[PDB]
Amino acid sequence: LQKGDYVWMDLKSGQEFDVPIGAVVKLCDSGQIQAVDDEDNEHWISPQNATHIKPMHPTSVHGVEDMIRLGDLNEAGILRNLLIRYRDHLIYTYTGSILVAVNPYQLLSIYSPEHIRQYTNKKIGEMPPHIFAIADNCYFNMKRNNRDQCCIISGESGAGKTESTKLILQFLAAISGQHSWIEQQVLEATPILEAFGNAKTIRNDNSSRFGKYIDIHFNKRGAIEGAKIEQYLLEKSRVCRQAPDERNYHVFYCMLEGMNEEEKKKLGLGQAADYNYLAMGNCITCEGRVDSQEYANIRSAMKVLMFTDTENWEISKLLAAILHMGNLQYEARTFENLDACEVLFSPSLATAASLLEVNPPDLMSCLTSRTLITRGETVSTPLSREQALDVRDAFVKGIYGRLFVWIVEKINAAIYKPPPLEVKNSRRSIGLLDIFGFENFTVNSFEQLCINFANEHLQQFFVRHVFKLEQEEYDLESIDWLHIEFTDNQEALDMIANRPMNVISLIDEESKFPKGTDATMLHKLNSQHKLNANYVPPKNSHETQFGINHFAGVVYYESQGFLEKNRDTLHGDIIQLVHSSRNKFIKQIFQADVAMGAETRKRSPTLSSQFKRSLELLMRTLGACQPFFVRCIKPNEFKKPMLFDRHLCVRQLRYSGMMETIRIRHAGYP
Amino acid sequence: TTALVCDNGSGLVKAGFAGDDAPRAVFPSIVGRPRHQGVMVGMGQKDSYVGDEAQSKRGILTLKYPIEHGIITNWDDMEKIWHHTFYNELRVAPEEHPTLLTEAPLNPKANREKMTQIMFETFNVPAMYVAIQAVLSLYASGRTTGIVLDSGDGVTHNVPIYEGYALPHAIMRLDLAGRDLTDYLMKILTERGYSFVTTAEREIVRDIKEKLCYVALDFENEMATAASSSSLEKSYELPDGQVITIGNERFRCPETLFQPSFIGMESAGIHETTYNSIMKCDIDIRKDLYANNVMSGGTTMYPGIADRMQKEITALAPSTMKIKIIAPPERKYSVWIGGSILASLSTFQQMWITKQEYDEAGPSIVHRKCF
Amino acid sequence: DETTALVCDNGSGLVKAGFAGDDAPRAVFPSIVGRPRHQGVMVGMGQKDSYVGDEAQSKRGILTLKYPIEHGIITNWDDMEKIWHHTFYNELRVAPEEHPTLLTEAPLNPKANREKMTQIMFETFNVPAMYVAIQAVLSLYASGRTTGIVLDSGDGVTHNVPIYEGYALPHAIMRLDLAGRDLTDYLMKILTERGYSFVTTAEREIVRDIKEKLCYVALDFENEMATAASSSSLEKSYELPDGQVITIGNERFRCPETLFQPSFIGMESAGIHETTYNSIMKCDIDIRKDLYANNVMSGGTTMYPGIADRMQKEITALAPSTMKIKIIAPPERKYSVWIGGSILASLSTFQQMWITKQEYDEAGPSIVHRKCF
Amino acid sequence: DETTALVCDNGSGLVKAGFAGDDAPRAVFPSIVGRPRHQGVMVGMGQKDSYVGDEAQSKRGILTLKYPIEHGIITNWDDMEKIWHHTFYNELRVAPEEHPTLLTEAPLNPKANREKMTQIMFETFNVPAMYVAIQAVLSLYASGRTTGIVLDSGDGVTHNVPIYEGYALPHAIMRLDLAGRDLTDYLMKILTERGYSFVTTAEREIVRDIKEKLCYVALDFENEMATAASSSSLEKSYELPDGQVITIGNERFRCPETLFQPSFIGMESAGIHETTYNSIMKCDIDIRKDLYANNVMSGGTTMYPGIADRMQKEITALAPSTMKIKIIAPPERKYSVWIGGSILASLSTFQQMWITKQEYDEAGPSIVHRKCF
Ligand SMILES: Nc1ncnc2c1ncn2[C@@H]1O[C@H](COP(=O)(O)OP(=O)(O)O)[C@@H](O)[C@H]1O
Ligand SMILES: Nc1ncnc2c1ncn2[C@@H]1O[C@H](COP(=O)(O)OP(=O)(O)O)[C@@H](O)[C@H]1O
Ligand SMILES: Nc1ncnc2c1ncn2[C@@H]1O[C@H](COP(=O)(O)OP(=O)(O)O)[C@@H](O)[C@H]1O
Ligand SMILES: Nc1ncnc2c1ncn2[C@@H]1O[C@H](COP(=O)(O)OP(=O)(O)O)[C@@H](O)[C@H]1O
Ligand SMILES: [Mg+2]
Ligand SMILES: [Mg+2]
Ligand SMILES: [Mg+2]
Ligand SMILES: [Mg+2]
Repeated sequence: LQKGDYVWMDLKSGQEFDVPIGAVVKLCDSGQIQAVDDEDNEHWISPQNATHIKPMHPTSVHGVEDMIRLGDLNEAGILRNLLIRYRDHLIYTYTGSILVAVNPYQLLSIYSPEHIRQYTNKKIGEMPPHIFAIADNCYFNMKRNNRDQCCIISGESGAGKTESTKLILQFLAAISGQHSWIEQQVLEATPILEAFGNAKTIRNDNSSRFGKYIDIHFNKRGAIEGAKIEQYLLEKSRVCRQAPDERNYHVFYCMLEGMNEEEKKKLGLGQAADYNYLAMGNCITCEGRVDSQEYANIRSAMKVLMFTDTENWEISKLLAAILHMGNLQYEARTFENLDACEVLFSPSLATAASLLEVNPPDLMSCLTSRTLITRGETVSTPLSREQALDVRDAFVKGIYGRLFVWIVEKINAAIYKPPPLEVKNSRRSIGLLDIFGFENFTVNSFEQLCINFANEHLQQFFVRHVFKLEQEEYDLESIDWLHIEFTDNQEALDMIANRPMNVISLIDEESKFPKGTDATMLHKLNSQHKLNANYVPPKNSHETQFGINHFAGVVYYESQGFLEKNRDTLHGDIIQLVHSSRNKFIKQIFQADVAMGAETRKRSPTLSSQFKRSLELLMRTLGACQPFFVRCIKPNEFKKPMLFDRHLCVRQLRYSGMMETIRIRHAGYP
Repeated sequence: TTALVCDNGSGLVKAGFAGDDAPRAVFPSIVGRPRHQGVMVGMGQKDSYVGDEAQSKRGILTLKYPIEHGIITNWDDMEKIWHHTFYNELRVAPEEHPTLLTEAPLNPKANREKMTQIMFETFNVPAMYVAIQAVLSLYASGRTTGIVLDSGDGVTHNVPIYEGYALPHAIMRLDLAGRDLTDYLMKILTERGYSFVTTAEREIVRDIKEKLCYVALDFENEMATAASSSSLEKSYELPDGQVITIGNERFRCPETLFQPSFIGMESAGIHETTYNSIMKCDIDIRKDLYANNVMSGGTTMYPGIADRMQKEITALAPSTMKIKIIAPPERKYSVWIGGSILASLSTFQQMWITKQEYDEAGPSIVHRKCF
Repeated sequence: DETTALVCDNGSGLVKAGFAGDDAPRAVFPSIVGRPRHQGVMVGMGQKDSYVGDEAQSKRGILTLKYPIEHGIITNWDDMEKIWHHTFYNELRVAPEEHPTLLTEAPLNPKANREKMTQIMFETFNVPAMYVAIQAVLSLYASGRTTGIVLDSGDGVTHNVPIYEGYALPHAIMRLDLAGRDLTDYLMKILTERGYSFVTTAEREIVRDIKEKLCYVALDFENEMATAASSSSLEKSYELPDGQVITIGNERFRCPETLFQPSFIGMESAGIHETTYNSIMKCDIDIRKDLYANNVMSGGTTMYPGIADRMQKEITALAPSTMKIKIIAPPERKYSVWIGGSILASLSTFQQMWITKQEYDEAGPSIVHRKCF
Repeated sequence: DETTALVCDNGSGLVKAGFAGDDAPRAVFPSIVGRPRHQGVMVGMGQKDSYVGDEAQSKRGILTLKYPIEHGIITNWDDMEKIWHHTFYNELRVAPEEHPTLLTEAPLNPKANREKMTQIMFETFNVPAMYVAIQAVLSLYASGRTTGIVLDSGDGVTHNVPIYEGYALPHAIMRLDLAGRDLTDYLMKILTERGYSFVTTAEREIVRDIKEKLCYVALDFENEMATAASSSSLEKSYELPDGQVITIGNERFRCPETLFQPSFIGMESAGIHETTYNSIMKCDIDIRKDLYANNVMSGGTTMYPGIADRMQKEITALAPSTMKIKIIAPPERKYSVWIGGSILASLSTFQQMWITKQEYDEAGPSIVHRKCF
């Protein structure tokens, strides 16, 4: 017991994300720590509640770059270490092999050509933490062991993931002698790809809805021979359905306003409130941006990437056709003791046919009918109202997905510079992956489940890499570690997608099962997974939420919304209509499909099936390359140069999975 | 390994892969053998022809159906048909793909056991399963409640189902089917002077039936109209070039479905059979059964059959009740569609009869597992 | 602090539940548990092995319905747990471990019933507190009186309890086992005369519905015989679920008549009127006038048209002419037991009469005998 | 003076007729009416539009056989008239106008059946007198007892009637619709598992003969099935009327088992043993000891080789271990109802209970309700 000490003072505040603050000791009477908790707070601590006071370790007292060697290996210590460094303009920190970057919301000067050469050929720990250091060691280890490397950037939306990708590429640009025009193209590619791949969410105005991978290929004893952009895990349910206080991808809004009125007249476009695909979110204008300015940025960036004015007009019409099909209205019909549809007449229907350059009778029949096309006959079957909405939305999502692939292909064509592969040593790639992070919103839906499922694979990949470099490596040189436990956590993944009777297939099964509803899907999940500890069944029959114990924690998903988003039904008639279309662009993007002939369309890979296969392809790519992990944290929600919100940060620390590194320290030799 | 759905019907074989819209291969279930003398030395000689080539060489062959009334009569020919389906049509190795088969509700147990044994030993499938056709018809119709009238080439049967619970005591079976309709048409064509005897001519008569026969709402009024006018008469051209004109036969041939006394059977009509099956079920169930008269099978494709069924069932049922005859336009392949859906379900993946279970229990495992 | 109590009037046929203070019960549903009796053929269909309450009367044609309570005695102690679980979690949407619960019971029942109810409440649902009360007493609370003899008739039991100024006379308590379920069975038996045949438990519900919608109590049984035999004016029609139309005549008032003439179903006991008169006579001579002036009727079986008039006629015939016979039949007498239970549970004076968890933990299941009644 | 009465036990499948005072029925023939269903080509052949009784079986191959009685209730009142005319004239050789007639009926039949029988007898055949009795009472009369519970089982209905010292307990009477006709229809459905297909109403009689000649009741059903699934000792051969030989195994004892397990044909009711136990336990406590030892079995469906041992085992397992269970199965129980009817009609004290022509003329067809039972 002394005075002026640093002591971990533990408030009993009821907030979920609360950890000890600690404060310097003041005066002498009772506890009397105060003298700012860390900002300005006062605590007249009594002797009775002096148990809230724990003396603080000197390593925790002064900020340490390597959190692994921190004295108090707890969330409070790790949260605090970020805080002194952030108040001192230090926005980088290590956790053994993981960089932690805090978005400054300000243009700091830590980045310079001097900083490039200063950090060049410097191992981790030789210098203060920097995004350059991860890039340098990734480049150095690359040629040192002749193995492809990968960098994984993930975090909360708006935490600086995209910027860190630019800076890593900037460092790898300078480590090469030539200026490498490729990077300028890669930066030019960003406005286009962000336009078609990002949308506004309740949390951030610009949120990534897919995984971005930049495969910058490196020539032998050189750099930036070529670069390939590959997209994964593209959310396609948003194109047709938008959550409240959220809006569709920025392209439709940036396109719809800020275009010449005569161009709109040819497309038939009006305002934005008319289209249900853009107005059901009930937030058209996003404060903090003037999308018309973005339209100039989008078009100018396209012009740099060899996008002729013809191509943009082809693109604009397809997006125009998407909106008009969105406003189509279906009415129920009974036919002859069956289910039939009737598309109400509207100018959108005629405009959609003109934009697609298809016969209006052909469009009507394709939207409201299906043909078996068995051997020897055709047989046409009417569709129900719910099925008609499905094929319309599936067609809309199909066009946007293929259009997105074409844009990536067009951008890739101008930057790839196909490396000469006649030599066995093709090239030593350094992948840069910009991936979403774990979110736990107030209302979690089908989109969040697939998003949370993806981080389960990434966390497992992260845990294995950390475990390998944990006592499995640094003990292995000297100290025994076989007694030390290194169990993995695959039980959550097995329940979700890696075991028979997994969660995803039960969603897929209930989608096609007769008289299938969300309530029936929940009963299937409860019946199969009630005994599993990872599954938290609803307490009542009326409750419509099921809980899954992810690595971050128990996350509750709303049953309603499923079986509607996870239905991408493309009949053969859809592809037949595209093939007969006069427009060459619509046929070009459906090129693989217009070579039809398969009745396997009953499969019609649903959004769950497509997401899994995309994730498996993604994991194989990361599996082949040695990984480097970077975590980005946004300190505060209202963009401010210097404001560190504790509750916001510690939530990101818990959901990041970084705490697993600390846990295995305690199991080993802390 | 995609599952195989093989609907071995009495008349046609519908085969394909699970998770597809329509059957991949649909060929007749016949095995033809030469019935003449081969005079040209060096010509390709085949002992048997199965399916489409058997129909193509119909002139010089004798056609036989391995399956009659749902029971596999000739197992050698049935094995030939299975081999043709597996290798020539689907071009798939049976040993790497689970196979799903269909069967009439009240077939003898020996048929099912022999099918299981043939699949596990002759073709060595990894697993197999036998399912009732009416359940698959409901699966294709996308309902969990209703009474199914499945009429094919061999048998006609009704199966009432409510919320997935079948009532076995109310299941009914009838042997009147398209084969009997074709034979009756062959018999009644002789009144006009046309004589068909050979199996090839029986196939021709089947074609004539499928092209010209229809169901009349009022049989007596249709007979009067046919007797009083030539409007109902239609012409059909035989392969050799001769043309035949038929009148009242067009609606007399399908009428035997409603009046089995024409072919000398004492059984009740299909409408009365459906009404009895509904009445055998519980009183609470009858309304949902009346509103969901699902129809399946090729024999239910005659024009006006849905209207006639609705009229008869409305006459039999109480007035307050609502009679709905659901006849999807693709009801010929509804059994196969339902089989594909069933095989695609993840819940069904635990109910396959694996090879180890067969090796341990024997062919009797199929009764314990399937239905 | 503001922990609302729960009132669960779990009868033989219907379960009435709610919160102490409300005007009407929140959840009313039949006390049945159904199990599938057919073969499940569609793979992937929702497989439930039990249906409780209203869910068991929608899928009624593929289930066997079994009442866990008969004649006010719980015979199946797992179906009753199922029903209580449904009532607490799926109907009231409340946690049983944070609400004191009030239960109701017939006057003369085996002590094992109360002991097992105590044990289940305190060991399975872990209620903070419990109380078991007589339904006939709660009927008086609902009627807003402190004096009178109450005639409670559900579908398990019919009992009479005379009370004067809050004092009950136990020696004058009568209990009969003729009730609505026996009425339904007798109607189902006598319907076979006209040709209609109902055998299954599902058809028992249809018979009960016919009884509730068409049966009435005839003031003069012989004259009503004469009118029914001489004319068809008394005949009514009812449509079965499949669309068939049935017509019933004298059965409409033959079925309820067994209340006054129990010899129809083969019982030697006297009618409800004679039972009430004997219960009144067993009491003290001074109390008899006030008991005559206040006859409270409760329960679903007392909802037949004309039952109050015939009860008054019979009791007037039995009783002395000077005494004034008044039959009190409130319009909401079907829920009077629950209303009285709510009123009792919402009293400050009652809050020290709960059986708490500590007393059960120290005394065992026998604490209810010395605490409740 | 010496006018012998007529006893006509018109069952659902067989008609047993004769005279009062005889030992056995004089005319036992199936109760069917046959009509041609084919085309008559030979001009000159005598054409009959109806065949009744044994001639309908002789001409079985070209006729449609229709039972006018189903589940004890007469449905075709012209076919029934034809059968009664044949019984009176072509089988008994007696004019019905000069002989009192005694008829039998199920205990719980519709009240219109009895009235229609009364009207037909009194206006078509002009019988001088008539009476309608209950078959279980006549079974007791034939068995020569006054105390016992009768399990009658023809092929229409199965009913239990307990009687003690000449007093019947109507509230304990149980009726159940599962008998020889349902057993035949179930055998006709389980015979298709081996390849045999009988669908014709003329082929129904072949299945009936197979059931009567090769079916027994197993003491332990599961052990019997295990034995039948391990050897060929239970298989038997039967020759069809055209020379084909059919072999049946476990179908021999799987067909009669549905009497003890009605769920085989999709019925929710309980077995005959449980029905008898419930009927016994629905009686007074003093009667049960004398009813447990007087289980009289009647009807043709109780002729299976081994039913009296299975029933005794089941009732012994259901009853307390201090009562003596005795099943009385007389060797002639197929005609017990008729023998008891003859004995009752031969009684001198019975002659005052005939429904005379004058009484019917005075009181209409409704006299039978108050004159019988
Ligand atoms: N290291 C950094 N230095 C300066 N500004 C940054 C840095 N990281 C992020 N920002 C700011 O954050 C904003 C959005 O960050 P961004 O990386 O686009 O978010 P996201 O990771 O969701 O794509 C940018 O406008 C940028 O100015
Ligand atoms: N358009 C049609 N009209 C009437 N009958 C038809 C028609 N098409 C097919 N059929 C009948 O359907 C029968 C076979 O149909 P299908 O159900 O495929 O047979 P199976 O049930 O044996 O598989 C044939 O015998 C044929 O007579
Ligand atoms: N309108 C009515 N007329 C006649 N009887 C009724 C009526 N409503 C309900 N009943 C009978 O009341 C019985 C149960 O009612 P109730 O007393 O509310 O339940 P409990 O017996 O659990 O107290 C039912 O069996 C029903 O037959
Ligand atoms: N030996 C037997 N074994 C089994 N069943 C028999 C035997 N003899 C007769 N039956 C059955 O008894 C039924 C009719 O017998 P019976 O009691 O005379 O009927 P009912 O009482 O209706 O006249 C027939 O349907 C027959 O199946
Ligand atoms: Mg971004
Ligand atoms: Mg078929
Ligand atoms: Mg009550
Ligand atoms: Mg009899």
